[PDB]
Amino acid sequence: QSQFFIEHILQILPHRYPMLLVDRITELQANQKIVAYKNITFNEDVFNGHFPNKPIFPGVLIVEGMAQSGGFLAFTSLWGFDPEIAKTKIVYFMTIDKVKFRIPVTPGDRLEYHLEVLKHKGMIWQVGGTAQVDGKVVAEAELKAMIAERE
Amino acid sequence: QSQFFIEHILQILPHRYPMLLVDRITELQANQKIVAYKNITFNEDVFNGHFPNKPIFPGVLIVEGMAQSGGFLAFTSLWGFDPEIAKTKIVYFMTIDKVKFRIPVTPGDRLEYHLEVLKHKGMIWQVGGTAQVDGKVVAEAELKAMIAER
Amino acid sequence: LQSQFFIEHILQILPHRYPMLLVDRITELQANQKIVAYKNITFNEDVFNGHFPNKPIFPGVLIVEGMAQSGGFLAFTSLWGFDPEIAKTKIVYFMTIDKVKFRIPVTPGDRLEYHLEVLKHKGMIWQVGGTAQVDGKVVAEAELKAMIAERE
Amino acid sequence: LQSQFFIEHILQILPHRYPMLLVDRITELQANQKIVAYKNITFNEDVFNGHFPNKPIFPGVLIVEGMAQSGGFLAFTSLWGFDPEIAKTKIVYFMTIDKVKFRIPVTPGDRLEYHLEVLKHKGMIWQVGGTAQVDGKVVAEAELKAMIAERE
Amino acid sequence: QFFIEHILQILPHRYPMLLVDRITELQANQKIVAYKNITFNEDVFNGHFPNKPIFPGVLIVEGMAQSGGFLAFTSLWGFDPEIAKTKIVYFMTIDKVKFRIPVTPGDRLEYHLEVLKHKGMIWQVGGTAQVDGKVVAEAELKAMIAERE
Amino acid sequence: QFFIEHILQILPHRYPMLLVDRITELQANQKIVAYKNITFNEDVFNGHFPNKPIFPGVLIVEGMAQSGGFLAFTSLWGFDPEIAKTKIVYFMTIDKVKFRIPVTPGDRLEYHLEVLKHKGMIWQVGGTAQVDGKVVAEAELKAMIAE
Ligand SMILES: O=c1c(O)c(-c2ccc(O)c(O)c2)oc2cc(O)cc(O)c12
Ligand SMILES: O=c1c(O)c(-c2ccc(O)c(O)c2)oc2cc(O)cc(O)c12
Ligand SMILES: [Cl-]
Ligand SMILES: [Cl-]
Ligand SMILES: [Cl-]
Ligand SMILES: [Cl-]
Ligand SMILES: [Cl-]
Ligand SMILES: [Cl-]
Repeated sequence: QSQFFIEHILQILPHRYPMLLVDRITELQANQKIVAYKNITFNEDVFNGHFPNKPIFPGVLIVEGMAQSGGFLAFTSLWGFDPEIAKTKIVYFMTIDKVKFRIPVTPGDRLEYHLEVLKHKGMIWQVGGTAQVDGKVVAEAELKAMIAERE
Repeated sequence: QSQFFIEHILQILPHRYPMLLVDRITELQANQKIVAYKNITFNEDVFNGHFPNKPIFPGVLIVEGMAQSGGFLAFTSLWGFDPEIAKTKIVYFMTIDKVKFRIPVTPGDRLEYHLEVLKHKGMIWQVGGTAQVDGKVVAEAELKAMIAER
Repeated sequence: LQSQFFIEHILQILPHRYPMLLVDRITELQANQKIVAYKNITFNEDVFNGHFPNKPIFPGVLIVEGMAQSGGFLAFTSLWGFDPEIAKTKIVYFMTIDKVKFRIPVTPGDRLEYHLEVLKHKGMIWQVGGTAQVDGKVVAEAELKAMIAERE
Repeated sequence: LQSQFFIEHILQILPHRYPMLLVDRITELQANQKIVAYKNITFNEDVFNGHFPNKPIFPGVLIVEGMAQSGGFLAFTSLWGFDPEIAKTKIVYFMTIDKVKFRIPVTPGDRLEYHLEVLKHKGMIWQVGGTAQVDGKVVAEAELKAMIAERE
Repeated sequence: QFFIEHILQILPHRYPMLLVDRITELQANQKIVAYKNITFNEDVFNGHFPNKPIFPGVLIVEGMAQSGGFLAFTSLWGFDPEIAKTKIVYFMTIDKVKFRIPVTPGDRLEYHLEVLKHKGMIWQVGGTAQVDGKVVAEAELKAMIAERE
Repeated sequence: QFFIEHILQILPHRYPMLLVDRITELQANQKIVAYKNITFNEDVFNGHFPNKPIFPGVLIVEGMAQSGGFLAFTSLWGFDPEIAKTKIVYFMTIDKVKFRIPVTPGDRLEYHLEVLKHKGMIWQVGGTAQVDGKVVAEAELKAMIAE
């Protein structure tokens, strides 16, 4: 498939509350690209601390959401849509590079992740791309993550 | 103003985390109507329990977000954008009627509140309308509130 | 089928969890007819952080929710008795809410008593109406229709 | 000096806030002698996520903490009456806890009643003792010595 | 030495009431040395207190209890997740509690408990909580180990 | 040393996004050594991951940025809570980050940051995060202080 909803995400990604930062996948090309998004609302606990009277979605959490998008792409490219294989996998950050934040992200924003596979070798996936709001680039990132069997 | 952001909503409504359920106001016509919305994301605490493995935005919180939008409309109709007067006012919701839920609301939805003034007599404000996702009606409700002093 | 049920039993019947399980105990239950339950109100609830600062008021919409959950417990047990194995495959959906009145604010230290009677029921669809009470006084009234559905 | 206090008044005297304000209402207060207060216990508390999964039990040490807070309220108001301005400059710090006994588990749906009495007081040092009760049954006992300290 | 993953398999306590992060020492029937890290990033500090974070004294005691229970359990049955699920460690009494120094974010809260006495399933433990070599609290505790249902 | 009370007077971050507990070394316009304790009793571990607590790599980086922020604030205006209270901090860039060892409950997460470059409100720092003398992460970042 090309479109996946929160139920599908919960079945593939190991991340849970308050660290599951992808809400919906709009397009997916195996081994190539993913487009997904997270809705940004005031009703998130991060906003209590970042910052009082000035809610700004943390830049590092944008990068995290981009990584989880790459991780969803990584897993399904490897095993397809298989929750039973998925439930015992974990995802580790290995590197982060060339990230630039251009526009602050705030409550009411639809934070759209666009990742493209730059290089992959087995469990090691290197993706790069942008986060977008209303068609504009708010962030750029390059990252490398590893899929690993939980032990 | 016509469009109000979270910064402005925080200065008018007393509601705070985890009970502020309006993120942005896109349309406002004094004494007539409001269009506002709240983004729905999995990263909300309510989804821990409603329900495990099946995230569905509570219907009662849709109604609550509709009430908050009605309240913002009422207050701004009376005083406009006035944070100082906002601190001295309470909007007490007295009744809720004719509410119907047609489509469930889930993480990834942009929950749009459409409310209009149905009746305004003195301190009493009667408002009603719909919640919409992607142009479709997901809920409807009528609500009555009283303006009072804090 | 007993008349009194405690949190451990409610937990095995209702699909609701923290922070949306708003019934603590069932005191009276009549299959297909009526239920009396309650939820204790304490300052130590996260909801009071934003409703409101320096003025804790239990949200009216959450009173309606608690009445629905009471109704749902009546619905499940009426249909299947105390059966955690069947209950576990189900969720509850709100269909309608009507005739709600908020008469008295609910605050920390209140014992929120839910009184619901069955107005109509057929299969999975249940219509209930009643009041929320604190120290024998009506704090709110509501009518609502809910449906029990497979979680698929 | 009143004998009944609600959450609004407790907030003005105690510095404790969420998730560590564990007294909801004061029912009796006699200066220098005693206090009867309570906290409602509900499933809708974060503490129950971890204590314990599938079996909600109110932590015994939190019962003690609530007894201490009731004791601290009694101590302060005995000396200054209901004085929010001065309360804001003072803090009750507990030095010792003794003879704690847990008799009955406290669960969601319980009204946890604190009964504290003054065993000894001289100036800022207050020694109190008593019980936590549910339905007139002693669920815990404790003795503690407190210190009315400067906040700065 | 036991790490968080081991602790989680023995104790039924979960967030926000698991208050032991690591066990550095354990001598069966004798003593335990364990610790909990204190960080500002804990929900307790929102209310205890605003503008002045202080780790609650009762939670220091809870951490000592949890340490004492871990000692008593592993003394009898060792590292056994299967049996752990069949047992309950409930605390009957606490006594001789003294708070000496306030515990704040940045502290490594170290629990030192010894077995004072035990007979059957009743275990009396006691000791101190320590930060950087100083006693911040002390307590005696009595537990009963029972069958879980 | 600067304690949490002092950290709160300078940094605008609050719970659950204040990820520095203590400042052990400060040298204006040069370097900072700080740390955060890692405990199981943090909300993030509920989702990262269930049954396997691992402190998020991105939050290691955030903790380093906040450490570098504290260095920036004080190098600019000294210990001045009055000025600090009007400001917030924006991430501008992140580069050359590598994670070596997972960070778990029980770890003392120590941040070492030196200034690479600064001009006005814009500060570029870089360094490492360490647990028990071992480098668990490297990073470079640029932040902006704003009214
Ligand atoms: O919706 C509102 C609301 O509920 C309350 C409120 C405040 C205190 C109470 O005790 C109470 O019952 C209600 O105040 C408001 C004030 C506004 O300026 C706008 C609102 O929309 C509300
Ligand atoms: O840990 C537990 C515990 O402390 C108590 C408890 C609490 C207060 C008391 O006064 C008491 O006698 C027992 O019950 C339990 C019941 C279980 O099924 C499992 C437990 O782990 C506990
Ligand atoms: Cl940021
Ligand atoms: Cl619903
Ligand atoms: Cl309300
Ligand atoms: Cl306990
Ligand atoms: Cl304390
Ligand atoms: Cl990571």
